[PDB]
Amino acid sequence: HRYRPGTVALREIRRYQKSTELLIRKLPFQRLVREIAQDFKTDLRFQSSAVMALQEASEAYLVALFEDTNLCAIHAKRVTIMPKDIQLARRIRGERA
Amino acid sequence: PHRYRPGTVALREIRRYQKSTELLIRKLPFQRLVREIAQDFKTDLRFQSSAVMALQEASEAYLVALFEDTNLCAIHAKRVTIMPKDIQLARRIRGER
Amino acid sequence: AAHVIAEDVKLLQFHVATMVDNELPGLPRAMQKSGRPLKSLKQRLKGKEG
Amino acid sequence: NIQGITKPAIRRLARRGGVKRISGLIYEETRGVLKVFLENVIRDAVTYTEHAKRKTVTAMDVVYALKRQGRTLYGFGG
Amino acid sequence: LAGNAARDNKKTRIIPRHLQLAVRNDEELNKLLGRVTIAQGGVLPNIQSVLLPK
DNA sequence: GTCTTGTGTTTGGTGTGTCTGGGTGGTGGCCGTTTTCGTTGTTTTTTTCTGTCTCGTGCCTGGTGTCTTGGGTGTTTTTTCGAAGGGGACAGCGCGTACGTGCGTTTAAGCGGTGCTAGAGCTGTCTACGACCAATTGAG
DNA sequence: CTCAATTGGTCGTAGACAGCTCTAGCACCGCTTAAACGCACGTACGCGCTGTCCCCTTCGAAAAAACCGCCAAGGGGAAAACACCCAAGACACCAGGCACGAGACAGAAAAAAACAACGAAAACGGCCACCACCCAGACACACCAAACACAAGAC
Repeated sequence: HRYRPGTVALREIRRYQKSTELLIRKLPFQRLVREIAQDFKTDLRFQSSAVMALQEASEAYLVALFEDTNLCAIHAKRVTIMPKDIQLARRIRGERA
Repeated sequence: PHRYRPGTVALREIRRYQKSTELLIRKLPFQRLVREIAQDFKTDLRFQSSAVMALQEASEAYLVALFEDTNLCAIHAKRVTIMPKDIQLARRIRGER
Repeated sequence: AAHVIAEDVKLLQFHVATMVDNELPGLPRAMQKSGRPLKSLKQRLKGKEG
Repeated sequence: NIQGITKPAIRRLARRGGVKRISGLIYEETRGVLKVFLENVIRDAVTYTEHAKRKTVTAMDVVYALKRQGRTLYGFGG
Repeated sequence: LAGNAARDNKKTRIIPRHLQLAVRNDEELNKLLGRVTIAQGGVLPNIQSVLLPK
């Protein structure tokens, strides 16, 4: 049969809040990191542990941002989070000016 | 007779107070409140008038910032202004309790 | 007036189509305003007695 | 590179974030915000690395950058 | 920045108004001082366009 | 199908270690010239005041438009769409009573004038204390 | 296995700490009136919704085509109403500027208090010797990093 759209979503939320491993693929993140750092300094090296620490901080930051954004959407009474939600979120956090 | 339409005066007021910088709370009420709260922590504390005024400046600027965030929460579906749900939201986005 | 020109061309489209097919689906059948529907060029040759 | 943060990866994160329904526009927004984030963090980390005269960015450099940013991370030494 | 704000306020003495205006008008000073509260600074004049009459 | 996985291994860059030693900053005394604070004079800000600007509410003159109307000639089988299911985003417009503008009354905030006092902070005396040290031990 | 933890002791001074006052923060009255309250009122924007828009689908709905031959002879009606004026006009609803209510504020005088200038005390800031240990640099290891390659697999 067909699962009514949105019924697997909650299941996935339940899984991914149960799970705790990192959710971005390790090498692609690492390469994005090396790229960004190259812009600041050439011939840089990273400890693997340092890259994993960056990924941890980045993911946990993003998770908290998504949480806040979701709350904004709910305040919009929207199930669907939107860029305007992220903007409002960060704005209230005072990240973006 | 004469009557400004709704919010005409309110806008004029906002313009006014954003032009000015005085304390918006009446001082002596605030001072009494501070004394009351402190009494809950410790009896027989003397407050430098300057220390009071400092607490007042902080409280006012903090609440004004909070109102700013709250009014930013108004934004969706061209909804207008602020309700306690908005306050609660903004505070939680800040991570305040 | 770009407003009205749209309606003018819509009505021209109605007349020209009804010249060659009176029996459009949904569109009002062109008529001699006293009742009788207009025999379009399709109808001149459409079926039996074409 | 940036698109290496795949749509499924961002979905997975937002699901961990409890997001039920996602506008596709969220993916590029997430990439932009994550880029800004990394930018700041890495800039601080390299600035420690530069001060240490190192070429290797260490885990401690990242920790100290996050400690500055108000993002204190436990797991790699304090 | 604060002296320029004072000048355009047509005042010779920089007062906390002007310090706050300067600090918030420059985005970079605002980032350096984003958590700071300035006594008697008030706010930048800013009304959300939603609020303005059409 | 994809080119990430992450194990497996390669090899050498560079990080960190240890060793040397003299450049450096700290310590100390000493001088001195700078800084702070107290007093006096003034110029800029603020207050009360006049007044005129100005923009809002909406009054007012009367204009741009309109729509009434006297007179009327003529204005059963086959295809394929494109529905519906399954769900949100949003939202136009209705409803309605919340809270804005007002006003009249009541309050007590503010001024400020005056009294009091206690403990903030200063200064002076003593030594409990933490730093340094040599000699000692075993916990990580 | 070893050097960071440990001890008894001295030093000398941090700060206990006790006194001392007089700062300024406590109460207090009391008159003024800005602001608070409260009430009326209403209109606008917080509530509501189902209109509908989006992804994917089939599939059943409208569409639309077809449905003796031909042949005879009635007896209707073809509106013409009323569209759409033409046209002339008085009629709104529309300008828009009148006009000044009420506020804002601009310009002025005046008061005053902020703050500029002058003089005084003193401790901080600088000069010098001199100290030594810190940190630079050198020389070295080695390991952890990049890198290559493959597996299986996340997309």
